[PDB]
Amino acid sequence: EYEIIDIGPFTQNLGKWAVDEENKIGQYGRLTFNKVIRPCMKKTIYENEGFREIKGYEYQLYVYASDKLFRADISEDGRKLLRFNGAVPPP
Repeated sequence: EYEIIDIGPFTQNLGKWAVDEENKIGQYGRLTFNKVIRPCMKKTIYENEGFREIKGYEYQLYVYASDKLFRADISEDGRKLLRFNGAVPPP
């Protein structure tokens, strides 16, 4: 269940991390961070086993980088950039 959050400093810093992670690959070239826009979605990732309930969180962000928009799926327990693809601006 992806719930919607507000685009504060934490959301802006999550998009900065994703842009810097895609920059590590060099696939999209040198991307410069601009802004994470709305909507930003958050979902709780529960553990599959063990004595801890919450494993981490997954974020779906719309980020501008190099004056272009990209969709970024991020997991933070541990930090993973699962998806980064050009995106059309949402309604």
